[PDB]
Amino acid sequence: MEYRLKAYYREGEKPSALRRAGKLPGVMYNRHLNRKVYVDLVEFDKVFRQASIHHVIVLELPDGQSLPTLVRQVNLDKRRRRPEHVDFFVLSDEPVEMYVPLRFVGTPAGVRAGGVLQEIHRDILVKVSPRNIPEFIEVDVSGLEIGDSLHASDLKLPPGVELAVSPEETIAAVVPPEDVEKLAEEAAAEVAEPEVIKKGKEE
Amino acid sequence: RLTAYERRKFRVRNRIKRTGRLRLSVFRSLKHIYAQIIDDEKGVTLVSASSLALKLKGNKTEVARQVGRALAEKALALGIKQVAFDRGPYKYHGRVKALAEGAREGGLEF
Amino acid sequence: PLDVALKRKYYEEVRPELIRRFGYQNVWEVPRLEKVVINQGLGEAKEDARILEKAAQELALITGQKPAVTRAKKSISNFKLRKGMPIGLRVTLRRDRMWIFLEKLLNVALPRIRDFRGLNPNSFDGRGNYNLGLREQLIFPEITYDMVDALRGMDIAVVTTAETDEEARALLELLGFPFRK
Amino acid sequence: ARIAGVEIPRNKRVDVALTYIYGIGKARAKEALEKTGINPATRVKDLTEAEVVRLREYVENTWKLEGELRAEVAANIKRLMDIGCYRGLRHRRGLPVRGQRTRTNARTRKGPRKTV
Amino acid sequence: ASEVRIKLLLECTECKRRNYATEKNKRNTPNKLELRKYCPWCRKHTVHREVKI
Amino acid sequence: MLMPRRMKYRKQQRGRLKGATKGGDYVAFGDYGLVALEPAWITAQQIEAARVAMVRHFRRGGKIFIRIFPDKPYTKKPLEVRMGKGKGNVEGYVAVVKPGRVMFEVAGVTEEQAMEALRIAGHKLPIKTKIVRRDAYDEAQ
Amino acid sequence: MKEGIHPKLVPARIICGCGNVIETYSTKPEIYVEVCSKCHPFYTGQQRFVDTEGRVERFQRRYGDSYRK
RNA sequence: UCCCCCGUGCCCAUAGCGGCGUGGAACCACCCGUUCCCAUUCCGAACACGGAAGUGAAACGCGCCAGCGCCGAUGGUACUGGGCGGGCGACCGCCUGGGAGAGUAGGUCGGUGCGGGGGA
RNA sequence: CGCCUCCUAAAAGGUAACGGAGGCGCCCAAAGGUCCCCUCAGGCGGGACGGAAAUCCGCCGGAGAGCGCAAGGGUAGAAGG
RNA sequence: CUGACUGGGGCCUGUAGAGCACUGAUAGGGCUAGGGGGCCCACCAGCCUACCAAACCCUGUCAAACUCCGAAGGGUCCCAG
Ligand SMILES: NC(=[NH2+])NCCC[C@H](N)C(=O)O
Ligand SMILES: [Mg+2]
Ligand SMILES: [Mg+2]
Ligand SMILES: [Mg+2]
Ligand SMILES: [Mg+2]
Ligand SMILES: [Mg+2]
Ligand SMILES: [Mg+2]
Ligand SMILES: [Mg+2]
Ligand SMILES: [Mg+2]
Ligand SMILES: [Mg+2]
Ligand SMILES: [Mg+2]
Ligand SMILES: [Mg+2]
Ligand SMILES: [Mg+2]
Ligand SMILES: [Mg+2]
Ligand SMILES: [Mg+2]
Ligand SMILES: [Mg+2]
Ligand SMILES: [Mg+2]
Ligand SMILES: [Mg+2]
Ligand SMILES: [Mg+2]
Ligand SMILES: [Mg+2]
Ligand SMILES: [Mg+2]
Ligand SMILES: [Mg+2]
Ligand SMILES: [Mg+2]
Ligand SMILES: [Mg+2]
Ligand SMILES: [Mg+2]
Ligand SMILES: [Mg+2]
Ligand SMILES: [Mg+2]
Ligand SMILES: [Mg+2]
Ligand SMILES: [Mg+2]
Ligand SMILES: [Mg+2]
Ligand SMILES: [Mg+2]
Ligand SMILES: [Mg+2]
Ligand SMILES: [Mg+2]
Ligand SMILES: [Mg+2]
Ligand SMILES: [Mg+2]
Ligand SMILES: [Mg+2]
Ligand SMILES: [Mg+2]
Ligand SMILES: [Mg+2]
Ligand SMILES: [Mg+2]
Ligand SMILES: [Mg+2]
Ligand SMILES: [Mg+2]
Ligand SMILES: [Mg+2]
Ligand SMILES: [Mg+2]
Ligand SMILES: [Mg+2]
Ligand SMILES: [Mg+2]
Ligand SMILES: [Mg+2]
Ligand SMILES: [Mg+2]
Ligand SMILES: [Mg+2]
Ligand SMILES: [Mg+2]
Ligand SMILES: [Mg+2]
Ligand SMILES: [Mg+2]
Ligand SMILES: [Mg+2]
Ligand SMILES: [Mg+2]
Ligand SMILES: [Mg+2]
Ligand SMILES: [Mg+2]
Ligand SMILES: [Mg+2]
Ligand SMILES: [Mg+2]
Ligand SMILES: [Mg+2]
Ligand SMILES: [Mg+2]
Ligand SMILES: [Mg+2]
Ligand SMILES: [Mg+2]
Ligand SMILES: [Mg+2]
Ligand SMILES: [Mg+2]
Ligand SMILES: [Mg+2]
Ligand SMILES: [Mg+2]
Ligand SMILES: [Mg+2]
Ligand SMILES: [Mg+2]
Ligand SMILES: [Mg+2]
Ligand SMILES: [Mg+2]
Ligand SMILES: [Mg+2]
Ligand SMILES: [Mg+2]
Ligand SMILES: [Mg+2]
Ligand SMILES: [Mg+2]
Ligand SMILES: [Mg+2]
Ligand SMILES: [Mg+2]
Ligand SMILES: [Mg+2]
Ligand SMILES: [Mg+2]
Ligand SMILES: [Mg+2]
Ligand SMILES: [Mg+2]
Ligand SMILES: [Zn+2]
Ligand SMILES: [Zn+2]
Repeated sequence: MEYRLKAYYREGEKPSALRRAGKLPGVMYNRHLNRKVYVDLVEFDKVFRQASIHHVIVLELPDGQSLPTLVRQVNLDKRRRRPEHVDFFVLSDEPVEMYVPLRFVGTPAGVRAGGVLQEIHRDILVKVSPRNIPEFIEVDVSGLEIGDSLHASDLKLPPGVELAVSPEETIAAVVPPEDVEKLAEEAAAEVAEPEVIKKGKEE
Repeated sequence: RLTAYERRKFRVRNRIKRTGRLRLSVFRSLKHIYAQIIDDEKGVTLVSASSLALKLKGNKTEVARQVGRALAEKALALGIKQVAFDRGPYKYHGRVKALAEGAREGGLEF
Repeated sequence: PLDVALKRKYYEEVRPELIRRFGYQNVWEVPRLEKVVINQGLGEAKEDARILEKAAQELALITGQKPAVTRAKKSISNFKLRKGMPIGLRVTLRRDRMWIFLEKLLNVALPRIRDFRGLNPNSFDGRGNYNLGLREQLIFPEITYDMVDALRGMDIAVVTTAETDEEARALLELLGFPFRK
Repeated sequence: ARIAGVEIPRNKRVDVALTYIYGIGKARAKEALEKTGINPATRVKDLTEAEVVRLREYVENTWKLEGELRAEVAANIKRLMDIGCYRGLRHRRGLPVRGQRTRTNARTRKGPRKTV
Repeated sequence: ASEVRIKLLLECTECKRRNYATEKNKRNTPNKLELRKYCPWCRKHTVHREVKI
Repeated sequence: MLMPRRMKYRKQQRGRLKGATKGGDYVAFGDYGLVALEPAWITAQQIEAARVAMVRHFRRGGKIFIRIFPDKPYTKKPLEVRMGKGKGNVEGYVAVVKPGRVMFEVAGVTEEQAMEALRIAGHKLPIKTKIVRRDAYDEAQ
Repeated sequence: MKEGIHPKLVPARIICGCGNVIETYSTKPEIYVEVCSKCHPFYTGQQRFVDTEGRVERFQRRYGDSYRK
C-alpha cells in the first residue's frame, strides 16, 4: 500500500528533548535536498511496522509539501531496543536500489520430512522505478528437501525490476531439525583441549 | 607493477636529488636526445637543449656531443656552472656519455 | 639473418594462410614466434656428478647455443636438494637459431621419436603458447650413439605472439607441427 | 636408433644381431638377409651403408615390430580380459594361462614365493 | 668471539707495529688475514697481516 | 561444548563490562530471540544448558541459533594457595555479554513453542533476559 | 653472442635413408639419419607400415557356412 | 595566453583495475640491422650502437563507461576533558564543552607547475 | 637475579606485581665499502623422467616473500637477489 | 618576569569507542578440493549422501600482546595574560 506520515521541521532542538516529548528525530535527503526533520514516535511506529523500508511512505510536511520517501536507515538504541533516529530517502523519478519483500509460496518437501525452512533473505536488493515497486516477489520453495537451497539466480522477477545482488547469493535453505536423539551423542562427545599457537623458536 | 625501467629511473634520480645540485636530465629517444637543467626545489627548468630543437645532423653520438656543448654555452650565460648528471634510466655510455662529455667541454662542472 | 627454409616458409606460405583464416587488419597482429626456451631439469646431477657439462656440451651441439645453469630456489629434503645447487640447463633460442632448431626439430627429431604418433594437441598454454617434453637426446641429428653416455630429455617451450590457443594451433600446425588430434 | 629403432650390436654377425629386435628371431634373420642378398655372417660394423638401409627397408615394411607388436599383444590380452573369458581371467589374476598345474610351481607367472 | 672465532691483531708489514685488533673465523678463514690499512707510523696505507693476539 | 579450537594466547586479562552490547543487538536469523538485560561472563556450561533446554522442549523440530561464543579463557588458582606465584590455570571459557545482546534465536516452531523454550533457557543463565520477536526494525538493520 | 663458448653453426647436409636431403644449419656439416618427415609413416598419410587390417577379427574368419539353415 | 605531443615535477587512488574507442603529419614507440662502442651466469629479450622500409598490433598518450577498487557528507549515536548525581555491587544517569567508527545520500575513469617541439 | 622484543602502560616520555608471552651470552673475510644490474611469496594453465613442492614457459599477483637468529618497527622508488 | 595556570597557533600520539582490511578466534548457510559411509565395482572408472570438512563467499560476531579507522584529552615549541 501507500502509507502517509506527518513530518515536521527542526532546527536546533536537542534530540534528547524531542525524544523526551515522544518525537523521533530524523533526516530527509537525496542529491538535491537535506533537511532535519522529526516525526511522532507512536505515529511513526504504527506506520513503520507495516511499511518498513519496503513500501513507500509519503511525508506530509508543515509547508504543505508532500514527499514520497523510502525509509533508508533506522538507528536503534542498542540497550533499550528502540528507534532513536530515522533516515527518509526522498524518491526521484530515476530508478532506485531498494529491498522488495520475498514471499515464500508452498510448503517444502523437506519441511514435510521434519525439516525447517531457513528464510535467509526475507527481502532482496533491487533497482526499480519508484512508480514500479512490486508488493512482493513470490518464490516457490515446495521442491526443497533437507538440505536443498535457493539462490537469487532463481528469482522470477516482475517487469521493470533488476536484481542488485549477486545471483549466487543464498535466499532460502531447508535444514535438519533439532533432535533430542542427538543429545546423548553430543553429551558423551569428548572434545580435546584447545591448542595454543606455537610462538618463537617453535612454530 | 613498476617496470625495471621505472625502478632504474627512480633509483638513479633519488640519489641525484639527495645531493641538492641542479640536475642535468637527459632523455634519449630512438631518434633524438634532449637535456634540461632543473631546479627541483622550485620544480622549474632553467635551460634546455636538444637535437630536435637545434635540427641537428646524422650520427647520434656526435649529435649528442653537440647537444651538450649547446647546453653548456646557454647554461654559463645564466650563471650555471656546477650540476649533477642525471643518466636516469640509461647506462653512462654512448649517446648519453657523449652528451655529458659535450657538456663538460663547455665548462659545465661535474 | 640467414636464409633458412622454415623461416622462408613462415613468410611465404604461413602468414598468408593465417591472414586469410582470421582476417587480421594489421600486419603486426598476425601470430609469429617470439622464442623457444629449452630446459633440462637434470637434478640427477645435483650432488652425484655435477659434471652435467656433458649435457651442456650436448645442448650446445643441438642448438648452437651454450645453455645456462639453473640453481635450486629453496632447499628440499625429500629431493635431497640444497638451496643454490645446480639442477639443470635453460637455453633461450630466438631469431635464426630458433628457426634453425625448429627446422631440424620438425624434419628430423620428432620423426626419430620412439613409436611417434604426433604432438599432443591439448598441450597449449591457454594463451597461445605450446610445450612438449622429450624422453631422450639421441632424437636430435647431432647427438650420435657414440658420444652419448646417459638418457637425458628436455622441456621445450614454444612462445608465440598469438593471444589465443586457436590462433597458435593454426600457426604451429601450418609450420609443420604434426598433431595427432 | 638404427634398425629398427633398436641400436643392434656391432661386433656380431647380422643374423645374430637382428635377433636383438622385438619380433625377429633366428627364423626371420635368415629371411631378411636372403631377401636382400646380404652375407648373413657379416658383422654389423662391416655393413656397407647401402646394405644397411637395404636391410632396414625390408625389415620395417614386412613385419610388425617393437611398439606396434607390443601394443597388439597387449590389445589381445586386453580384449580377452574385457570379454571376460577364462583365459582373460587367468590374465586378470596373473595366474598361468595354458592349463598348467598351480598347486606347485607356476613361479614364472606368480613371482617369487610369498610367505604366510 | 669463541674458540673458532678468535680475536687477532693486524700488524703493519713494513714497520712491524700492531695497529688494529679484529676477529675472524679460523675454520672459515684458516689463512692469515692480509689487509690494507692505514699505518699511522708509516703515515700511508700498508699491507697488515694477522698476528696472534 | 563450545570453546576455541586454537588460540594465540592461553590467558586473557579480565577487562571491564561497561556499555551496551557492541553489536548483535537485532534479530538476524530466527523468529524469536533471547536478549541479555545485564552484563556477565556467560560460561560455556551455561550456554550448553540453555541450548539443551530448548532442544528438549522442542523434542523434534525447530532450529536454534547460538549467537554468542565463549572464547575468553577463565582462570582460577588451585585451591588453598596464597597470592603470587603466577596466574591461575584456565578452568573454563566464557562469552562476554552486555545489555542488548541477542544470545539465542529460534526458528521453525510455533510462537507458543518459542516463548516457552526461550523462557526455560533464560532460567539457566546468570542474568535477566527478554524475549523478542523479529521486527521491521530488525529487518532494516 | 659471447665469444669462444658457442659451437659454430655452419651450413649442413642431412641425408635421410629415403634419399631426402635437407639444406639446413648445424654444428656438423653432413649428417645421416634413418628417418625423416618425408618418409615417416605418421607423416606420409595413413601409410600403415604393415597392419592395414580393418577389423580384422572377429568375423573375417567365415570358415565357413557349412552349418545348416 | 588556446589545443596536441615529449621531458620533468607537485598533490598522493576522486589519480587504480576492467571494458570499449581513438592517435602516427609531428613526437614517442615498436621497428630495420648487429659492422663499430657496449652487452647476455644462455639469448641484441634486456643493456648498447648504427639506422629509417613498415606499424600504431604491443607499449604509451587521449576519450568514454561506475562492475570492482578509491573517496564520502548531513543527521543521529558511541566515547569523552571538565562539572554533578545514583547503585551493596557488576555497573547506570544529568549538565557543559569536544565528538567518532560503521552505515546512508552522494563523489570519482584525475588535477596542476615548469621547460621543449608542433598546430592555429 | 644482567641484556633484548611485545603486551600490561590509562594515544608524549616514564611506570609495578613470584602479571601475560618469547629471545640473547652469538655470528659474518662477506653477511663489510662502493659501483652497476635485477625483483618477491602465492594462484591458475602448459612441460620427459618429476612428485603438494626440484628446473622451464605464459598470465594474474604492492607486497602477504626476503632481510643469519626472538619480537617489534622498518623496507622493492630496497634494507631483498 | 622568565613561574604554576590560562588564550591562540602549529607539530607529535594509537588509548576510549569502533572495526574486521592484516594476525588469530568464530555460529550458521552457500559453494566446494580431501576424507567417512552407501549403490556399483577391480578391469579403472561411475553415481549417491540429513557425515566430518580445507579454501573461497554470504550473514553474524570476538581479541592486552589484531587494526582499514579513531576521538575526548595529553605532550611540546612560539606569541600573549
Ligand atoms: N565529557 C563527558 N560528559 N563525559 C561523560 C562520561 C560518561 C559518564 N559517566 C556518563 O555516562 O554520564
Ligand atoms: Mg514502542
Ligand atoms: Mg630463532
Ligand atoms: Mg611483421
Ligand atoms: Mg590445453
Ligand atoms: Mg602467446
Ligand atoms: Mg641422432
Ligand atoms: Mg628378438
Ligand atoms: Mg596341461
Ligand atoms: Mg590346472
Ligand atoms: Mg584484572
Ligand atoms: Mg563466572
Ligand atoms: Mg578469573
Ligand atoms: Mg598471581
Ligand atoms: Mg587466576
Ligand atoms: Mg567455567
Ligand atoms: Mg554482548
Ligand atoms: Mg534469570
Ligand atoms: Mg552491521
Ligand atoms: Mg663484445
Ligand atoms: Mg669484444
Ligand atoms: Mg607526459
Ligand atoms: Mg611545483
Ligand atoms: Mg568492464
Ligand atoms: Mg589504448
Ligand atoms: Mg610514423
Ligand atoms: Mg602513415
Ligand atoms: Mg661483433
Ligand atoms: Mg665499422
Ligand atoms: Mg635487437
Ligand atoms: Mg633498446
Ligand atoms: Mg631502417
Ligand atoms: Mg594500439
Ligand atoms: Mg588505431
Ligand atoms: Mg617506455
Ligand atoms: Mg560520469
Ligand atoms: Mg583519507
Ligand atoms: Mg563512512
Ligand atoms: Mg557527525
Ligand atoms: Mg567524568
Ligand atoms: Mg565501584
Ligand atoms: Mg556530552
Ligand atoms: Mg556539545
Ligand atoms: Mg572514535
Ligand atoms: Mg564518519
Ligand atoms: Mg576511477
Ligand atoms: Mg603530469
Ligand atoms: Mg605546456
Ligand atoms: Mg609550446
Ligand atoms: Mg609503555
Ligand atoms: Mg605503551
Ligand atoms: Mg606511552
Ligand atoms: Mg626523557
Ligand atoms: Mg620470582
Ligand atoms: Mg630464558
Ligand atoms: Mg660478494
Ligand atoms: Mg610463480
Ligand atoms: Mg603447474
Ligand atoms: Mg609428469
Ligand atoms: Mg611442477
Ligand atoms: Mg616480511
Ligand atoms: Mg610576565
Ligand atoms: Mg618557560
Ligand atoms: Mg596554553
Ligand atoms: Mg575496546
Ligand atoms: Mg578478522
Ligand atoms: Mg563486513
Ligand atoms: Mg574489548
Ligand atoms: Mg573489540
Ligand atoms: Mg594493547
Ligand atoms: Mg585496541
Ligand atoms: Mg569501505
Ligand atoms: Mg576514514
Ligand atoms: Mg590533539
Ligand atoms: Mg599517556
Ligand atoms: Mg595541549
Ligand atoms: Mg605540564
Ligand atoms: Mg598545543
Ligand atoms: Mg608573558
Ligand atoms: Zn707501519
Ligand atoms: Zn626420409
